[PDB]
Amino acid sequence: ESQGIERLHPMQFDHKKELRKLNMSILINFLDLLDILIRSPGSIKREEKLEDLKLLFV
Amino acid sequence: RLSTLIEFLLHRAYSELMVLTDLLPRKSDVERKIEIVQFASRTRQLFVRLLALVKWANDAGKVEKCAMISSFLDQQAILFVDTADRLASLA
Amino acid sequence: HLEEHLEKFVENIRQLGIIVSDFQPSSQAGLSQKLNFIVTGLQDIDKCRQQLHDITVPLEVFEYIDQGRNPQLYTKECLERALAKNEQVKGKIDTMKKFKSLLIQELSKVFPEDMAKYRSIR
Repeated sequence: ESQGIERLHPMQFDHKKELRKLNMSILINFLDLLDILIRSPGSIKREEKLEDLKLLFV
Repeated sequence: RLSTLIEFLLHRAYSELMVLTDLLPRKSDVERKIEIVQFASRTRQLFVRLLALVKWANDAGKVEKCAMISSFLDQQAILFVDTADRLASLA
Repeated sequence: HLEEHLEKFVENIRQLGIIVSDFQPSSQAGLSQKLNFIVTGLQDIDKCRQQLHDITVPLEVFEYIDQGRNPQLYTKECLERALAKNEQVKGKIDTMKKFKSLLIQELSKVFPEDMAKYRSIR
């Protein structure tokens, strides 16, 4: 998690820590989707956040 | 665009005037009736075209505004559908 | 406002010539042809004036013109589409709000760190 991609998950790799990281990523993705739908679709941070969350889960 | 129809109408009017003015001494009653029916049809078509032109000129800027609004709504709907499909495929 | 008055006068003259020539016209019926040519020229001038702005004329405009009706039906359809789009946007916003509320509840019931972050840090 600390090499190859952005470092988000710590060295603990706990089940609760992974669940909290996934929840934070889902909240960020929801905020980005709401901002894109409300203001303008010129924001593509939602797909990047989803890919980062998928990589962290993997 | 408009040039094609303008030229067609000009050619039709020229042919009609040449047929009605040069050979006027060789026209029958049925020919006169057919010419009157053609003139009435042309007048109805011209009235419809004038009504359409008036409806387009009285709402020329409004037509552009409505087209822009419809395009923006369609783009927003397409972006929403694409985002939903991407989320469904990722989840 | 001289083009519309002239167009109306030409239309009235053409109607009067058609109503007067309902009998057997032996003379040269040039008045009807002149009125039709004047009306066509006025329509062409109005079309050129409307196209001088160089707007993006789509294929639907020509189709609705050839259909034989006015653009008022298209305006009503666009208004209905705008109302439906507003309703769909409201429904999507309500669904997003419900999803956000459910996510916040799941966070509060799972990990209070993310809830505290979203409530005070953000």
